[PDB]
Amino acid sequence: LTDNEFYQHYLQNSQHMMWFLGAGTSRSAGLPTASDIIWDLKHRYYCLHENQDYQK
Amino acid sequence: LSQLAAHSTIPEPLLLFKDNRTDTHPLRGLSQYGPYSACFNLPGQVRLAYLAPTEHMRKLDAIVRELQNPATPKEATNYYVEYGGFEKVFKVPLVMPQEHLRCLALDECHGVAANGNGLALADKIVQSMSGLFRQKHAFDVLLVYLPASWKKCFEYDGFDLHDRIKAKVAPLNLPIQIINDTALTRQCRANVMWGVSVALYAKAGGIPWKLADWDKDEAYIGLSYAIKKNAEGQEYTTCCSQVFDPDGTGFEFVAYDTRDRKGNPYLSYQEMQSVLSKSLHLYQSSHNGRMPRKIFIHKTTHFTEDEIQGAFDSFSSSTEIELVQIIQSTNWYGLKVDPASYPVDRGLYQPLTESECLLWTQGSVMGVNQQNPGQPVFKEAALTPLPNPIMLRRFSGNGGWHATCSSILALTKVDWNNNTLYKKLPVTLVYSQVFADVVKQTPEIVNEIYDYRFFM
Amino acid sequence: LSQLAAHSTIPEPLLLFKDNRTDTHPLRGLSQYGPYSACFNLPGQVRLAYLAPTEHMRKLDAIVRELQNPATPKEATNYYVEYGGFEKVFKVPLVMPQEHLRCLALDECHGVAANGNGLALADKIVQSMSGLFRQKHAFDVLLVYLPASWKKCFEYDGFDLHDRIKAKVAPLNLPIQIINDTALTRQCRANVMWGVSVALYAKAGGIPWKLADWDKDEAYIGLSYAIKKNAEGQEYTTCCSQVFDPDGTGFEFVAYDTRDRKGNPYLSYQEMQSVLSKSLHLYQSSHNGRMPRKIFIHKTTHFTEDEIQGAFDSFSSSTEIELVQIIQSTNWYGLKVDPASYPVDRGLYQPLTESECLLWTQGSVMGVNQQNPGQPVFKEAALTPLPNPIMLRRFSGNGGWHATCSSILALTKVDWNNNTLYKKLPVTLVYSQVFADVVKQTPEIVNEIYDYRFFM
RNA sequence: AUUCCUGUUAGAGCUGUUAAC
DNA sequence: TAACAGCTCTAACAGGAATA
Ligand SMILES: [Mg+2]
Ligand SMILES: [Mg+2]
Repeated sequence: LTDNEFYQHYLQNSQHMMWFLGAGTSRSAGLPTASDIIWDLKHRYYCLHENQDYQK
Repeated sequence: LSQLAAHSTIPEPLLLFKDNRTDTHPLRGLSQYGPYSACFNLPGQVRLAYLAPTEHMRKLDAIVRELQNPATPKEATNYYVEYGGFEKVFKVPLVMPQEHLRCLALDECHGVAANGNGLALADKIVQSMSGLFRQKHAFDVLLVYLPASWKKCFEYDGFDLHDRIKAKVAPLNLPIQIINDTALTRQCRANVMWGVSVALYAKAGGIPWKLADWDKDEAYIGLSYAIKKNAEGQEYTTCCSQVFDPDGTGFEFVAYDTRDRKGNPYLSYQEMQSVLSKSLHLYQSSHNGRMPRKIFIHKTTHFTEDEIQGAFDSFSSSTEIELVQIIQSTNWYGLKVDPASYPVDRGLYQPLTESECLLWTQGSVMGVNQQNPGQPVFKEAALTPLPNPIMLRRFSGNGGWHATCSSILALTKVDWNNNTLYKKLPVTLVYSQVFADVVKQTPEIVNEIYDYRFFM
Repeated sequence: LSQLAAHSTIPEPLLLFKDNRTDTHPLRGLSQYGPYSACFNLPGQVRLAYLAPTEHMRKLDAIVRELQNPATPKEATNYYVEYGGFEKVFKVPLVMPQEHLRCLALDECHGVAANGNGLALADKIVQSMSGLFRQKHAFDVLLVYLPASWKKCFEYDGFDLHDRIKAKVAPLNLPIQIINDTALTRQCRANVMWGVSVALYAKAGGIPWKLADWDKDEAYIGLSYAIKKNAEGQEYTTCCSQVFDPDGTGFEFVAYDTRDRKGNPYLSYQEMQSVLSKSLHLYQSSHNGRMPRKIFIHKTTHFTEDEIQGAFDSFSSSTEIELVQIIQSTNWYGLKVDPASYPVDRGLYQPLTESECLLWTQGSVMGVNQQNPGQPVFKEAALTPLPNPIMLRRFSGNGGWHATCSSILALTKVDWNNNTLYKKLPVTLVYSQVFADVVKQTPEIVNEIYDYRFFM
């Protein structure tokens, strides 16, 4: 289904429409994504066991 | 009580190639993707010249000619990949030298071969190559050939022929890749061809490979020494090396003397503070002037109390100094059990005590072997059955075995002069040793710092 | 109805110099005090290198000697100041290269130039740099000379040799000061000593001068584009430059292609959000995470609705955004009356409409006249008899024409590459345009960001 | 390309306003 | 999507030097 037909399809009937936003949209809101959270966790843990400066 | 601290196996470091296509195995990555400097087109075409006695001239042509043809390995086939020639593998043409560039060793050298005078032979060879001083732009790498008949002056007490030749030629700024009968004396052609091809490409100015995802803000210093057997006492020649990565894409590798007389290999406060300040200025010059956040120092012997303070007083507070001593001779050795059919994994480091760890720089590596895919490869299986673990003694690092262990493991893979998978020591240590030999042979080098491409 | 809103002349911005002294005349202050960055030792000494054909190297050494010795201004003596000698004025020795720090271009470059192939000529010039690359630590700045015989490849359609060379040597970290026969001829031959000398100091170290009265909490952004004429259509390559004064003393000036193909110079909402994100992330990295409080986005063309929405949504509410558009060609032009002999004082801004203002980046400047002190000076007197103002069409702001106008005026004076007193456009726009030309010539540069000293 | 921007010759890019398709 | 109007920009050249 081409995007334009979907837009017409929605515009045609947007009164009755549930939305199901996943974690992808929050990606732009500036919130760290799943991968960003994973990398923050590794970095947070890696610096503590191996004593390294966090902000360096 | 038979329980030790949990060992951690550092993964095999990756090497950077053309188009930043990473690979652990250097030669295979060179075949598949090509040299690191190919994207910059830095060497362009490679132009090389000869300097040998005419009675062996043809030999040089032959090997150079055979540099331009494919070769299939017969020895160490479990590791070495099929050679494709300089034009194909390095994406760079190999230029046949013209008669103007080609030189002949002056006749009196042969005569002094009978005299057994190493200094005279080296000076005569330099004067033979003096015909190439003016035509420095025409050629990039010189191929000096020393015949087996000169073996009497090859090595003797207090003198090293290759060392003296390179010490004489380095201030003139023209690389040589000395070729002896050995290179044309072995059996596996692909091994020597990989060696000479990589050596020539790196000596021209290109970078065959670089450490993948290497931090540009860390400088890895390495200090080594050499013995000169003086008539009255002993002489210790200490020289340093740096393998930092500048803000650009290429990476640097420069050694220099630590200097008037030393009877012990331990740098005092003044000398160590001076060599580290020179290293700091060297690093600043490349990175526009930015401080190195952390500096790693690999010494073959332990750091003195004054020497540690000398290392500290040379840098600011932001710099993190991890003084490390590398020990090659240890009573420990490891056996891998699951009894593994192959030796203990390379990079497996075992923290023995506070500020003392065992690193297995030597060992089996996964996925590198070509024949029988999916099996470990032991590079030194010829020399011995086991891999001997080196030992790190920490002196200054605040914390973390991973930083030093991974840094050293990755550093043992960027020796272009080496045509095998890795080394026993980081390139800092081996190049500091090589330059220590060079300086010990020739005292009139202490003033200037030199790149790795000259002495490799 | 002929009485417009009262204007106010923003005074000449002060420039931070040696020992934090301020002087609105750049060259006079440099002679009197010295470079701002000379307070610390970022450049230890300006070591140079030469790359030219063997025939024209004498021009390079002659011009270097001319830089060494003082010179007197012959043309435009109204503004220029007598050269005091590089060592005296920049307080740093200028080191002439030795034999090995002085390379020779391949003779194949002449053949390529005769063939009229710009790409291969640039590649050959870059490949000639290997002799210096073996000694990259030795020198700081490389003076590449191009003989007039290569004019056929200097500039033609779909190509520019200067941009290609800059983009090829930018990832190799070596600054390059290209010299055309223009430093040979060039009668006011103390011009050369200041333009070339200030460029050499900036490329070896940095910050010849810094703008004073600069809030550390403002990051200034300038977007500019260029056109690559495709066979079928066109490609609009737009890139963004950023200036800011960080917590450290080193004022920062970077650029980075925001970008695949674009058909119009108006960035899409996703592209602006990504470019703006990269910008404030760079600021945060240079400000230990502190959020910028004022953001100025100067664009040569009007912001669409998408661009303004992207600006609004990329930042938080605490950081007010000053979206301003700069119009170069305008119908309006003014004449000062008390009628004055010299045109209107530089920096006068005249609010025409609630969103559109005239800014006189060109005009008479007070207090920088060498002869007959007190007389006004018009920088573009030779080019134009009257100053053509620019139009600032504010697309987003809370209040205050003075806040943006003074920032633009101060940003028009920190172009170290500019020999003259000021620039018609802020340094953000000019550097974004220069980098846009570079990226248009070499599309494979979008990965990295670069400091000003590489491309100025 | 030490610089500066003054003009010339062209084309695009946006807006529009119509006619459509 | 095809013209047409304006506003503004860059892309190639050429080009002379700070109130005389
Ligand atoms: Mg070798
Ligand atoms: Mg320049």
